[PDB]
Amino acid sequence: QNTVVQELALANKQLLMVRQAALHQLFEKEHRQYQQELNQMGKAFYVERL
Amino acid sequence: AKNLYGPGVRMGNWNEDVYLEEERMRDFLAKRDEGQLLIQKNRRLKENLLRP
Amino acid sequence: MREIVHLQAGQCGNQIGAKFWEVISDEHGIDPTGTYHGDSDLQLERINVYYNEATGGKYVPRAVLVDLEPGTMDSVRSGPFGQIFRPDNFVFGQSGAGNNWAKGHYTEGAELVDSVLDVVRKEAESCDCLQGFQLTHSLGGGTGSGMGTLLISKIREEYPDRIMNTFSVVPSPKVSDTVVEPYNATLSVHQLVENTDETYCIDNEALYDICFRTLKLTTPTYGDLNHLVSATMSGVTTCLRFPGQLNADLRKLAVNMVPFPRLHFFMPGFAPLTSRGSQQYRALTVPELTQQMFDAKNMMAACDPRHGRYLTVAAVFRGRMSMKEVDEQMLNVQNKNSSYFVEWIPNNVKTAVCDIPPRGLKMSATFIGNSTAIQELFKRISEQFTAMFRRKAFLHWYTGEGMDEMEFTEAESNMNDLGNPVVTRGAC
Amino acid sequence: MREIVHLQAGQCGNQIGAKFWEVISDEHGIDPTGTYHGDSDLQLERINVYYNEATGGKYVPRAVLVDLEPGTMDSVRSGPFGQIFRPDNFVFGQSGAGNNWAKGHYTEGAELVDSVLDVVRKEAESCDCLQGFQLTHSLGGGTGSGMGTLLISKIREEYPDRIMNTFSVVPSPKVSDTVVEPYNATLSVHQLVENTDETYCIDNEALYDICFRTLKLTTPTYGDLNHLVSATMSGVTTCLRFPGQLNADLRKLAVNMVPFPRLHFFMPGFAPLTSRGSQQYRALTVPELTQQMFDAKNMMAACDPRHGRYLTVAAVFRGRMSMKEVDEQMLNVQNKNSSYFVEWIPNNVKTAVCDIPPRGLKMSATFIGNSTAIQELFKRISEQFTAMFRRKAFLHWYTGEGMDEMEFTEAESNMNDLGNPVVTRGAC
Amino acid sequence: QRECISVHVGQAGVQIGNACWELYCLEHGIQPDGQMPSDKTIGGGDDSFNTFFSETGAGKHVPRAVFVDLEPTVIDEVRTGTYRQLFHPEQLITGKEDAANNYARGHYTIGKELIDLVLDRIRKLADQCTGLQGFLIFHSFGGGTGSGFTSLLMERLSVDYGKKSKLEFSIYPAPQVSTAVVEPYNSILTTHTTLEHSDCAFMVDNEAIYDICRRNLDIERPTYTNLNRLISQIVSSITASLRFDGALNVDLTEFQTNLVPYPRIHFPLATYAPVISAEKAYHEQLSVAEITNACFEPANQMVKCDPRHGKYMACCLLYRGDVVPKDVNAAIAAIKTKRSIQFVDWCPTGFKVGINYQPPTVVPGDLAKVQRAVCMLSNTTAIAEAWARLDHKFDLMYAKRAFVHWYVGEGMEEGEFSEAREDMAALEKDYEEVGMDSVE
Amino acid sequence: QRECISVHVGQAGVQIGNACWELYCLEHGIQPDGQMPSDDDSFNTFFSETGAGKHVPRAVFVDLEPTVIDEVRTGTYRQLFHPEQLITGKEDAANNYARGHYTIGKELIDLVLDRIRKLADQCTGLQGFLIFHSFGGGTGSGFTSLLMERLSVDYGKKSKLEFSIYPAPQVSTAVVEPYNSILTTHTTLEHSDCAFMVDNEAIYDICRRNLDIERPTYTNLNRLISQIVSSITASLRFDGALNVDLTEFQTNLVPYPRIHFPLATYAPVISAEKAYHEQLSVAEITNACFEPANQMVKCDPRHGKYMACCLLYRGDVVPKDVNAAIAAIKTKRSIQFVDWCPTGFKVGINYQPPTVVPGDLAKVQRAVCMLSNTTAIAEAWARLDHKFDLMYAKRAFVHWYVGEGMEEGEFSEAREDMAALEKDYEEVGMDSVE
Amino acid sequence: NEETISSGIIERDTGLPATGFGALFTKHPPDWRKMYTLTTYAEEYAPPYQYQPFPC
Ligand SMILES: Nc1nc2c(ncn2[C@@H]2O[C@H](COP(=O)(O)OP(=O)(O)OP(=O)(O)O)[C@@H](O)[C@H]2O)c(=O)[nH]1
Ligand SMILES: Nc1nc2c(ncn2[C@@H]2O[C@H](COP(=O)(O)OP(=O)(O)OP(=O)(O)O)[C@@H](O)[C@H]2O)c(=O)[nH]1
Ligand SMILES: Nc1nc2c(ncn2[C@@H]2O[C@H](COP(=O)(O)OP(=O)(O)O)[C@@H](O)[C@H]2O)c(=O)[nH]1
Ligand SMILES: Nc1nc2c(ncn2[C@@H]2O[C@H](COP(=O)(O)OP(=O)(O)O)[C@@H](O)[C@H]2O)c(=O)[nH]1
Repeated sequence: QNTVVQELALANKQLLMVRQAALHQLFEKEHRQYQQELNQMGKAFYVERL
Repeated sequence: AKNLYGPGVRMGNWNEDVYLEEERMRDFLAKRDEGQLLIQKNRRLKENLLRP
Repeated sequence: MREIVHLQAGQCGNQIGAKFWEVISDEHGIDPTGTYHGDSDLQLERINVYYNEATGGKYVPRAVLVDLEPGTMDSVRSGPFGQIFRPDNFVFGQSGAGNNWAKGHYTEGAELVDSVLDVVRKEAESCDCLQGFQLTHSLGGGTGSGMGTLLISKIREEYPDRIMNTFSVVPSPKVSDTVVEPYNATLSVHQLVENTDETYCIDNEALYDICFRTLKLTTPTYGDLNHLVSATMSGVTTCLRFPGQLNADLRKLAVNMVPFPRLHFFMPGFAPLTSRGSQQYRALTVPELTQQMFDAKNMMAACDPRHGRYLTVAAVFRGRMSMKEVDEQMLNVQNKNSSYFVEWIPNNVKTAVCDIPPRGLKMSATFIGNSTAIQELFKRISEQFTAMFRRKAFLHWYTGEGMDEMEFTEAESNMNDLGNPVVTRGAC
Repeated sequence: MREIVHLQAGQCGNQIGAKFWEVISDEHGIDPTGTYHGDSDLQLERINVYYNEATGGKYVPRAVLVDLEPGTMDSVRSGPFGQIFRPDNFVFGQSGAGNNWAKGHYTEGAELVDSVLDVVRKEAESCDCLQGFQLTHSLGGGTGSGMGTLLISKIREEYPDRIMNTFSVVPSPKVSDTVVEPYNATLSVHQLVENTDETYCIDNEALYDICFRTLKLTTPTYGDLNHLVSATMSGVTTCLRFPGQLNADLRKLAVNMVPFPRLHFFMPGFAPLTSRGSQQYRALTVPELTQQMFDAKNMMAACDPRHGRYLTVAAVFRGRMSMKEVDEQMLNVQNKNSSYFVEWIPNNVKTAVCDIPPRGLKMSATFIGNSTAIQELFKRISEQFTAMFRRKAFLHWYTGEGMDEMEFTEAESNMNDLGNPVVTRGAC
Repeated sequence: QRECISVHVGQAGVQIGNACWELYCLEHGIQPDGQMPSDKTIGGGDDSFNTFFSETGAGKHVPRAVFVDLEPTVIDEVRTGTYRQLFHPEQLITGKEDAANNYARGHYTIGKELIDLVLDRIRKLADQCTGLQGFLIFHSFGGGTGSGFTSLLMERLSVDYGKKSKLEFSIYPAPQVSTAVVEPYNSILTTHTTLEHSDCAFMVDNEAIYDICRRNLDIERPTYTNLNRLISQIVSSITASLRFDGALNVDLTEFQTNLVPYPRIHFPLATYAPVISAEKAYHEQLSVAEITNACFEPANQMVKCDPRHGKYMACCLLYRGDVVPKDVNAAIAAIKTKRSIQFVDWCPTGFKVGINYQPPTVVPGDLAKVQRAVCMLSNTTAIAEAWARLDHKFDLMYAKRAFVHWYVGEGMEEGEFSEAREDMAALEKDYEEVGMDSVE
Repeated sequence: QRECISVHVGQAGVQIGNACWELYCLEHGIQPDGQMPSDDDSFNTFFSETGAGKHVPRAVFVDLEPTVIDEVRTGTYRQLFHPEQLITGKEDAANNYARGHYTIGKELIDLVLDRIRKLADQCTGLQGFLIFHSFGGGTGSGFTSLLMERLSVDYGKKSKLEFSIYPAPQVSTAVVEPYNSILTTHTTLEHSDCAFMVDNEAIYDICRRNLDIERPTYTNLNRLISQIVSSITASLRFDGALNVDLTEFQTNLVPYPRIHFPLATYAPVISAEKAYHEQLSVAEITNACFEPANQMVKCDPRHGKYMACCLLYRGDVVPKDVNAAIAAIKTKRSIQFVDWCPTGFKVGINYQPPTVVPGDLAKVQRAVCMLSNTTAIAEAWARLDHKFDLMYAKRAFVHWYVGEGMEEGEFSEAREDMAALEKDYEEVGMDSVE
Repeated sequence: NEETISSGIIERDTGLPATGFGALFTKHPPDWRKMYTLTTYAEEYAPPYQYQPFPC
């Protein structure tokens, strides 16, 4: 049971990394398409010294 | 003595600690791939004898 | 690795360092309970500089607290970030302070220095490469002056190879909070000349003219005023806590910043500063940061730079920025204010930058200044000392406490013999 | 077909044996339930060296788990490779050694050695040509110190033509894990010298040196510390189980490793050892294997061989390779370090090549060395013995069990008659 | 399998044992009624609880001790409190007449009505005892019961059980503080007759634990419960390596072999590490080196004797919890390097190491929850100062026959007073003989 | 075979080498993991090979302080570098020659020398040491001077080239930087076979003007330095017409044995969307190096005489075009030579175009690295001489140096050596009259 | 927990490559327990010319 608990910890960390990678990809793609549609509308995001 | 530093803390023998954690995760994922790891290992009996 | 031990003496030192520990805990990610809750892995990069650990990832600050009055101890303990400190580091004593340098130095103040040095000794032996000690104290008054300078002396005797930072608040010209502030200030700076490696003179009036002329606040209290002190204490020790191009720690600052060993009294500064209404109409950039350093309305020591030539100027930036900007900006400052910068030290400016700026800010910077302008502060303290000394006033409670006549004249002579170089190098 | 019975006593012996059976079950392909799950027939070809065959494909070790106090042998059964040993070779008793050589050699240990002999003899005819026996034990302490040497003696007179290898944990310079280690290990050595054919001194602080500044571990556990012992004791007996060119057995090793019958005290080393962070960057080749092997850094005994001349040296290499690299590296190290090698014995390194690497590695090498530097061990234990024997302390426990002063005297005399010859061969 | 019998004598011994078996029950998971809620736990599988608690068909975990006292109301407190159902009715032996703080009444006159019943009980507990490792004797050198009934008990147990191990955990008379006037009589006349019959006797004091609770546990107004609950921690660090598993398995017979160099000198000095008070323990490191140095700091000893005024003759360290041997090595090397731990010249190997993998369990009380601990027992020459001072007390009290009549009219002859005094003279002679360095 | 070992001392050297290995991994085709993506012999020169296919570098990242090595070994290149030569101290040298050379020099000189020996074991031909540091900070002065003493003792027969950051004559970022520069140049004059001086003012001006980067930072600066490195040590990387090893540099660049300070310049430093609008011809790449604006230290080349200059052409360059460009250059009356060196050019041709890192510079078909040992570097030395004279006239900052291990006379020894070097420069620059 | 490991999906589109430089982890260097179990005799005493395998 001790090494099973260690194994649950490792599986938690593995799904943490893969979920973080997918979430980062999704947030980047969402930001890109939001900027695209705002440029279609006539506005844009403000980036520090853009 | 010293201050007995923990994980993530970059003070001490942390480089070998983080390589050891990479090795532990690395062996755990090898066990994921070859399917002998303990997270299933009943889980074809554990629920297949427990089916209502 | 490298560590700093934070000593705090006196009520003023205790409050200033408690607010300092609040600022450092907010910057690093340690909650009031002590458990690390940050957002980036790089906040825990160099957590050993201010925090020792415990069991379970609980980071206790490496701070030694001392005073003669066990009420400021309860105030710090009952503060918001109060239950984070070591309870054995709360070195109190059931006695009186009575803002008396004799009573804090030669007597009941020195009756506790053995336990204080025991705590400091264990905190220094529980390290590998200690860089030094920073003590927060009040130059005028007792405890922080009285036991403070004695503590500087014993720590300097035990460890002669570490940097002594002393963040001290000097007495103000307009107002005084204690009538024996000139006495305590002279008897404290007499020890501070030949002991500590770098001081930080933080005057209250110059600390607060910031709160008018830039911050435009109406009723700021000391909880607001010590935050600028905490911002500068965080900004000085930032390249040894966070990564960045062209790093600079305390001892590199000291060697680049102290030309002669007695001339180590600095004026501090923190300058991404503007009022709440003027925040949105500001053009936050490295040139305006440099200008807000070098304008004489932002610094925390009541000493005019146009009253004396600058010997050395250190500038430790925080935030992602370009290097040609800051190099050309401090060169342009040197060229524009050519007469107010010395000629015998070409490039009298030490520059440093660091990657991550403080939270809630995009670029910040701390300012360290050694000029001949500190002669005004020391000379005013000397004039007020010779005013109170030629009639032997407020002195019987030094002599009855155990202090003699002749080293009052030694302290005043050391004051004048420290005023002598800081006026000879004004005219080379 | 040649066979080794692995009989071991004591807490140290049982834990080292548990790690050894884990290591050799790994190398031979037996999972903890006792079934053979391998990939090549080379594992099963010589499975009858450590593993007896039963019905159902169950391979049971030829192990004799022995202890006076059944606390840690029971944990060996509870260990990972626990359900593989015979229940019938779990010989034990209801008493305690009490780290006493007297209460391992002249009391209930002698009442239990008859049952141990019954087990070992019963295993001995399940053989065709048994090569010999391996005892792993701790000289400093009890159980294996007295009753282990009683087993050594009585097994030596019952079978005199079989090779005995004893991997002995000698006492250590800086810390002793028992205060009667000087008595226990000296009285064990006195029985070791006219008995055993191949002793291997294993020091826990030498293991500390290897695991701290070669392997670079932060929490070196006894699992890894006995795993190195398991690695070297699997590496000495390699060609007995796997094919190759220039195969070597244990008697093959002894005749090529001992000058004289009493001078059989070795000091081992297993050395493809690399830190976990530098494993990918390691460039495993014969010259760097020989450098790591002949460095006075990876030795399992706490004696620097730069203070004494090697008498003979063996290198048991394993792996598919061109072996002139081994030959030229032996000749190169012999020519480079000639002051550390005796001149009256020429060409004093044996090369022993096997074809199968350890499971996980690629090319390995096990060192055996009969060094003059083993004299420091015996001189240190002589000082330790005579210091606590001159005042006759910690000794009534010894005399109450049935021995007297003259046996201490004879043990000391025999262990200084160990001191004389290795010194006169180190000084010609 | 590997089980030892506890014996507790007197008020002091019996409520050593009350807190001791509270801690034993909450270490092995055993409920106050006598059962266990569920197995499949590291504390209560079989091999750990078999050491103290026996079994029964109806799940009853009956103790292996004897709670003997010559007077009631303390045994009655035990069988009236929350542990009424746990202890067996004959397992708690009570008399009907207090020993009156007299060694003569403890040994010579009212001992014979109870020694046969006590030996019958101990014979029974030894009959259901497969491998008897020894007897743990808990008593004081003070009052009459612990002074005299123990003095008779070691004699009878040596007559019938001569080869067995006997580990005393003795309450020694404190340097200054005391609870009686005839403690100088009782301690001397008890030690004189138990010196030849006790195998090893760790002496723990009261004023030293007073200072320990005052200084480290941050409690200015504590009682006997806080006093000897720490002794329960001591015994739970002594006799635990045979209960659980660990790196080094130290045995009960190993303590007497490693701490007793000579037949009469069998008097170690006990101390404990983490003694911190649960609002102070989590702002410190509590590393292996620090908890090792805490034992050897000259203020954490649990008997008021200064190790600087003497030389160590043996030291055993019992490490407990998530402790690593390779920090153990560094800590012991560091404590050997510095001068103020001055060992004698006839044991450069003067350390024993015993490591247990079970973290210490906190009782509901004042000690902190820690994952590391060490109990250190040192046999040293520094106890000779306390013994000579006790002899000074005895000589000042005996020079004009104070309280002699109570002892002599009870059944004891007068010559035992002179015989115990010269026994103590020989004891301090042996202490000063083992002191100086070898010159031959 | 034709390998070189790089030693990176101080933070300047560490991040310059970070940019260098960033360039080298994509130049030779190695992913930052260290594994070649596969589908020759070139890989040998800076990368050793270990087993499975991984190509570790022949560098030693040595720094007296942490966090700079730590950025590397926790960054995107943590798997390429072997952790044993990533050698860190525990205490910053703090801008002191004394603290970089005496007090904490002996806690790490044994480790760094042991790792130089360990890297030199698995090498057949030691062509030289490439050593990356500054004349600024205490580590980058003191530890490289100690390394010069020890490497001259242990490897005296091999070449050693230093690629040093020169202190900026206008801005600079320290107050004791002239002290450290003059002291380490004194102590490394006799041990440096050839020193290449690159200056932050000049790289700033180049980035502002030719790369039109108005706010450059130190990654761009070290990248532009890394282009110089990869251009100079490329003929023993790849094959070409006239391949030059470091031995031709240690035969051709130095007429007089203590004058070993050439200045090295680049060409196509143009800015990505800018050079569609001229040819980038061989005339361009030869003329732009001799223009007085791409000079990588702030010395005026018209105020000096070029003694020897090596052009290292890289890419699709026909040697006819370089010969035509040399004929065009040698009729200039503003590029003045000495009279004792009639042939003053060393040409080298390499057949591979420079590879581009994702960033500022653009990949072009022609590039050069120009090495001229002009006499105009005497003005650069004289500026720091003037600075040291004013700082030493009243013992400024002398106690930090003296109380940690200096004797007072080393400042005078450095002044005497620099005065002698100025005399040697004007003596080698004066025209023949006999 | 124990009952949710099959629920936790691991094969999503990370965007990072499967194996190579970036990835999240490596798969072959973890555990290459399988030896080089191939002797000198078997390696270089192989059948020189390939032959049909083969009595009564
Ligand atoms: N933890 C703890 N320690 C005790 C307690 N009672 C006594 N002690 C110690 O024990 C010593 C005396 O107790 P005893 O020797 O048992 O008293 P007694 O044997 O019953 O003697 P009398 O009843 O007076 O005949 C005192 O000096 C205390 O130091 C207790 O109740 N709890
Ligand atoms: N390209 C590049 N140049 C740098 C960098 N850091 C510093 N420099 C140059 O080096 C000078 C001072 O830094 P260094 O000499 O490297 O300081 P150091 O070698 O780390 O020695 P210490 O200051 O004691 O730590 C500056 O004037 C810069 O011109 C860098 O990160 N990249
Ligand atoms: N910046 C700052 N200054 C303070 C604070 N509290 C007190 N001071 C200053 O401390 C000076 C007096 O301190 P002092 O009497 O010496 O404190 P003592 O050492 O405990 O006696 C006053 O002049 C105040 O200006 C604070 O919270 N922040
Ligand atoms: N290498 C190794 N040594 C051990 C281990 N366990 C114990 N030892 C050594 O064994 C010695 C004590 O063992 P001992 O008390 O004699 O056990 P016993 O034989 O059962 O009495 C100590 O000095 C340890 O160094 C282990 O697991 N591995």
